[PDB]
Amino acid sequence: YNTNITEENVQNMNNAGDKWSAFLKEQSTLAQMYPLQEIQNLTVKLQLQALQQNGSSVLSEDKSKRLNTILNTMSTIYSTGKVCNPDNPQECLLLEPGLNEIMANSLDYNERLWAWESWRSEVGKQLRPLYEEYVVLKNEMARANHYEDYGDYWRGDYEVNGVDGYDYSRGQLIEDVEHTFEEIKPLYEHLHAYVRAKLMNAYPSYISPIGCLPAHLLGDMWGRFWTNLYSLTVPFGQKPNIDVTDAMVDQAWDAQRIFKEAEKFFVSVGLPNMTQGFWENSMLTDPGNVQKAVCHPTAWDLGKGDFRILMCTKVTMDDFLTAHHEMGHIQYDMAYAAQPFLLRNGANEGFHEAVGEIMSLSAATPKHLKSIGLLSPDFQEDNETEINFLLKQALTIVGTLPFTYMLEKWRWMVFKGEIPKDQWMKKWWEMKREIVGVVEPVPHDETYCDPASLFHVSNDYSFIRYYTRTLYQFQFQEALCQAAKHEGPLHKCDISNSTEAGQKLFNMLRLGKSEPWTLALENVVGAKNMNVRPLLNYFEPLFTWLKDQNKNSFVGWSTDWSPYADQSIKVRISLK
Amino acid sequence: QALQQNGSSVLSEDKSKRLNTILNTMSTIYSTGKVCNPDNPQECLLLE
Ligand SMILES: *[C@@H]1O[C@H](CO)[C@@H](O[C@@H]2O[C@H](CO)[C@@H](O)[C@H](O)[C@H]2NC(C)=O)[C@H](O)[C@H]1NC(C)=O
Ligand SMILES: *[C@@H]1O[C@H](CO)[C@@H](O[C@@H]2O[C@H](CO)[C@@H](O)[C@H](O)[C@H]2NC(C)=O)[C@H](O)[C@H]1NC(C)=O
Ligand SMILES: *[C@@H]1O[C@H](CO)[C@@H](O[C@@H]2O[C@H](CO)[C@@H](O)[C@H](O)[C@H]2NC(C)=O)[C@H](O)[C@H]1NC(C)=O
Ligand SMILES: *[C@@H]1O[C@H](CO)[C@@H](O[C@@H]2O[C@H](CO)[C@@H](O)[C@H](O)[C@H]2NC(C)=O)[C@H](O)[C@H]1NC(C)=O
Ligand SMILES: *[C@@H]1O[C@H](CO)[C@@H](O)[C@H](O)[C@H]1NC(C)=O
Repeated sequence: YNTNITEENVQNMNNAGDKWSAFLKEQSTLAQMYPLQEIQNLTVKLQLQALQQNGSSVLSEDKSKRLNTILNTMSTIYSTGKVCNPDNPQECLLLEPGLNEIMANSLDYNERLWAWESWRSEVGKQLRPLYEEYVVLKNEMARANHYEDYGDYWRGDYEVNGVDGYDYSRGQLIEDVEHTFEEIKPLYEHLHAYVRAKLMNAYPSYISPIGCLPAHLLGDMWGRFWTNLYSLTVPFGQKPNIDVTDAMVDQAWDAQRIFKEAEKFFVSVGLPNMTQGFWENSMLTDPGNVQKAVCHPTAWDLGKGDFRILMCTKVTMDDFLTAHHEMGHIQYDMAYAAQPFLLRNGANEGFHEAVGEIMSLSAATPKHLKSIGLLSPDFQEDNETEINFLLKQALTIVGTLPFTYMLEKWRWMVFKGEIPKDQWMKKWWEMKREIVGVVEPVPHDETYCDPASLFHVSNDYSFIRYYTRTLYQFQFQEALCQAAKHEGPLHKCDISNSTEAGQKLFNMLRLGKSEPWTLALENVVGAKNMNVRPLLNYFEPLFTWLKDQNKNSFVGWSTDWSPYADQSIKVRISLK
Repeated sequence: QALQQNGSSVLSEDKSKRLNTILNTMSTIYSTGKVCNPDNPQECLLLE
C-alpha cells in the first residue's frame, strides 16, 4: 500500500488487520485458562503476561463503541480543524499547512498572538466535554483491570517484577523523574534567562526582564521545541555554522551514495555487511512517478529474513543522519531476529529511538567529516563554531524536558482525581508559570482545554517516552566511547575504528525483550536506573559559557508578572 | 448616441478603483460564502 495506493490495498488492510486482531483475541481467550503463578521459567512467563491482557474488552459493549466513536471524533476534529481571519473570513487555513509555517516564520507580535489565541479558542472549546468524559471512561476501564487509574496502566510499561532484586516499582518512576528534574532546573534557568535577554532586543516593550516568557513567541504552537529561535539567538553571526551541503554537490553525490557510505562507516566501526536482499526489496529512493507514496522515513520489521526502509532520498546531511537512524533501527531489528515473536521488540518504548540518535550523533561530529574527506584537513573550527553547534543542539534537547515533564505530571495528576474537574485549567497554567516559566498572553477560564490541542494528548499516547530516551541516549554516550577510551570533548565523540564499543553495543542489542531493561543498563552502562550526570557533563562548556555571559542578568523568574496586568482593573465586591 | 456614453470613467480615479474593488469583493463573497451545521462544524457547505 505504501508502494501502491489502491482501494484493494485498503480493503486488504481491513481484512488483514481484522484477521490478526481476531486471532490475537481468540488466542488470548484460549490461553487465559492457563494459570500464572505456576511457571517459574521467565522467558515463557513474559510471553504469557504479554498475551494475557484482556484490554478494553472488559468494558461494556455500548460503552466500548461509545469510546471508539469518541476517539475517532477527537482524531477527526484535530485533523480537520480550521481558523481564519475575521477581516476576510472567505479564506481559511488548516493547522498543518501555513499555520505552522506562520508560527515558525512570522515575526509579528499581533499575528502570532492572534493565531495562538484563535486556535485554542476554536479547538479546545469543542474538545473540552469530550475529554471530560473520555477521562472518566478511561478511569473506569483501568479500574476494571485491577489498576488504580489509566496513569497506572501507562506507568506499568516500565514495571518489572519477580527477577530477584532488579524489580522496579511503578511509583519509583515518579521519584526518579523529580530527582532528575531537580538537577536539570539550574541549567534550564540560565538558558531561559539568556533567551529572555536575547529576545529583549527583538520585541521591545513586550517582555519584562524578570517575568516569564509570553507563550506565543516560542517559535512553535506549544513550545515543544525551541529550534525556531536559533536565528534570533545566534551567539556569533559573523562566522557561519558547520555546513557541508556543497561538498556532495562538488563530488556529484547521487541519491545512492548515502547508503553505501553508511555501510562503509558501519564496516569501519565493526558491524558486518548488509543483505543484498534488503538492497533489492527496499525503497532507497522515491521513484518520483505519478504513484503517490509517503516520504516519511520508516524502518520495517517484516521478519523472515527481509527488511526495508521507506524514505525519499536527497543530497543533504539530514538525509544522511536519517539513513543512519533507520539503519540503526534495522540493525537492532536483526539483533533479535533469533528470538520468539513475543520477544521481537525492544526492551521498552525508549530503546529503538535511543540507538538511532546516538548512531547519527557519532557520525555528525566534525571529526567524522574530516576523516571522510569531505572536510579538508587544513580547515579548522574555532571555539565559537562549537558554541554555536552546542546551542543549536540545546535549543532542541533542553527545551522539551520541562515541557514533557509538566505535561506528564498534569496528565498523571488528572487521571488519579487529585484535581477537581472545575479546577483543571487554572492548575495547568500555574504549573506553566512555576515549572516551565511561561505565562499565557490572555487569561483562559475553565471552558477551554489547552493540552487537548496537542496531538499526543488528543490521540491517547504516552508522552514519557520522549523524556527517558533523551536521558538514555546521553547515558549511552558515557557507555559508548568512554569504554572506547575517548579523551577529547564529549561533543567530539566518535567510535570509528573501535570494535570494543561495537561488541559492547551488540551485547545489549542481541537481547530483545528477553531481559529487563535494568539488566541491559547494568550490562552496558553498569547502573540500575537512569542517570542525569552524563547530560550535565556533555554541556559543561556551554554551561560555563552561559555562566560567564549571565553575570549582568537575573537568573530565574517571578511567577506574578503578566502581559495584561499593566492595563487591568481590580474589582472588590462585599455583598454581606 | 450609442458611442457617446461618457461612461463611469467620469468619476475620480480613487473612487473608480474603490468601486471596482467593492464590486469584485461582492462577487467573491457571493461565490465563496459558506455555512454549516453547529453539530459537526468541520464539514461546511457552499451555495451552488
Ligand atoms: C524454558 O522453556 C523453554 C521452552 O522449551 C526452553 O527453551 C528451549 O530450551 C531447550 C533446551 O532446554 C532448547 O533445546 C530449545 O532450543 C529452547 N527453545 C525453546 C523450544 O523455547 C528453556 O530452556 C526453558 N528454560 C530453561 C529450562 O532454562
Ligand atoms: C478476562 O480474563 C479473566 C481470566 O481469569 C476472566 O476472569 C474470569 O471470568 C470467568 C468467567 O468469565 C470466571 O469463571 C473466572 O473465575 C474469572 N477469573 C478471574 C476472576 O480471574 C474475565 O472474565 C475475562 N474478561 C473477559 C470478558 O475477557
Ligand atoms: C575562543 O574564542 C575567543 C574569541 O575571541 C578567543 O579568545 C579570546 O580572544 C581575544 C582576542 O584574541 C582575547 O581576549 C583572548 O585571546 C581570548 N580571551 C580570553 C582567553 O579570555 C579565541 O579565538 C578562542 N580561544 C581562547 C583560549 O579564548
Ligand atoms: C581507523 O578506521 C578508519 C575509518 O575510516 C579508517 O580510515 C581509513 O584510512 C584512512 C584514514 O586512516 C582514510 O584515508 C581511508 O579513507 C579510511 N578508509 C577505511 C579503510 O576505512 C582506518 O581503518 C583507521 N583510520 C583512522 C584512525 O581513522
Ligand atoms: C564483507 O565485509 C568484509 C570485511 O569488511 C569485506 O572484505 C567484504 O568486501 C564485504 N563484502 C560485502 C558483501 O560488502
